[PDB]
Amino acid sequence: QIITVSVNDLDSFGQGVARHNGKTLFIPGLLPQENAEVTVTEDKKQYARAKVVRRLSDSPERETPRCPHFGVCGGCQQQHASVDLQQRSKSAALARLMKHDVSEVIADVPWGYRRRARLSLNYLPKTQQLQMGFRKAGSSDIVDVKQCPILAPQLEALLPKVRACLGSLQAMRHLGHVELVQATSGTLMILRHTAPLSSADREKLERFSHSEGLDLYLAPDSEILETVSGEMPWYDSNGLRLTFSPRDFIQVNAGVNQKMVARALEWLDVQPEDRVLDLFCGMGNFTLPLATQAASVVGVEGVPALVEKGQQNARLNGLQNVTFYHENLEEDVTKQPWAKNGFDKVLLDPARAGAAGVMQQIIKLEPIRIVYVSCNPATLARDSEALLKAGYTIARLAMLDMFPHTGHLESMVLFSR
Ligand code: SF4
Ligand SMILES: [Cl-]
Ligand code: NI
Ligand code: NI
Repeated sequence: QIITVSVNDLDSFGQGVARHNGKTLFIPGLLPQENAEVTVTEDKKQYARAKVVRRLSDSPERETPRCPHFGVCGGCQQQHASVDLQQRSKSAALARLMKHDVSEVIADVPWGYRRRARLSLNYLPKTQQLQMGFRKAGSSDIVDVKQCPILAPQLEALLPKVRACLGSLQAMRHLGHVELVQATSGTLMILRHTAPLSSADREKLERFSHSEGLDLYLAPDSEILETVSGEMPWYDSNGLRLTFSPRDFIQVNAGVNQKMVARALEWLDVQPEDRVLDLFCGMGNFTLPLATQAASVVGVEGVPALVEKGQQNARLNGLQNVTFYHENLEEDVTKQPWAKNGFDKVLLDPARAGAAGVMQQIIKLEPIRIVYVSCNPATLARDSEALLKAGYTIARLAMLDMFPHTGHLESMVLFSR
């Protein structure tokens, strides 16, 4: 009960890392080189946890959190760390894993950067209140969100007005969640609800969205999406106009995404005669901009709805030299007819698990350059080993600061011969 410690390190996840009596201590709210009186409620084998009771000193990289919900909301972990410190700590971890220096950090605005949010809704029958916000750290309980400085300003401004509108509904107790999305075309609101809405409630929602200039969609279940108002949304990115369905996945950080795509294109050094392969291509985030430079592009993706949107967006942007295939990237696809003309360049952006079975497949293809975008540096590091064994070197490595103030650690690597 009560001991004095010094924090050595700031981990990926935003807790300070210290040692006491030779055991690792994880302390939330404490930064590298700060000292503190602390208490452990949680003592285990390989490590222990503790809370700050009194912080004795301050790092020069310490900032004042901009959000009043920070420390309680599960959404942010590191608002107390300056952006330089966040970037330095993540870059250091990445460099250590890859055994290679970080060439650059790709970043944009540290605040106001999220172009979509899903707000959970929960009804409290004992007090007849509606909660609207995000999950708490290590709990399913909702923090009522009144401000969210990471959210795009158009969306942040809507928070109290959405709250008062939903709080006015008869159907308040039967609401699931509400998604707010900002796109070049307009602002979108999607309300997921659990039973039929009355006409008085539909009218409130209609008048509200109509007053605020929002496109409104209602989702009575997991498949149905009714357009109350709006035309097909779209956003502009990297020289293209890209339509999307309000359910479909679009990137959270628009600015960092556009910079990532632009950089990946510079790294691939795409030539007019190049044939390019884009694995895990989604609806063509990288694929469509690659087609503006290359002789031809193939995208491969496992969701058919994304393959069809990629095709639609190619046509809309006058891209005749790109083909999208639906494939299962867990199986062997060097077999396929689209492989045989071969590839000069390959880009892949998989999920957390990585592309393990895929690395040998890429190697068989013998591209002169490969760009790999990862959200899990551990799997990136394992997959890199296979490319290094087959004669590729690390030409460039970047830390992508896609989710400021969180524990995410995204990265991008250029391999070449
Ligand atoms: S900025 Fe938003 S996500 Fe981050 S702690 Fe505040 S409410 Fe949660
Ligand atoms: Cl939905
Ligand atoms: Ni939803
Ligand atoms: Ni090097």
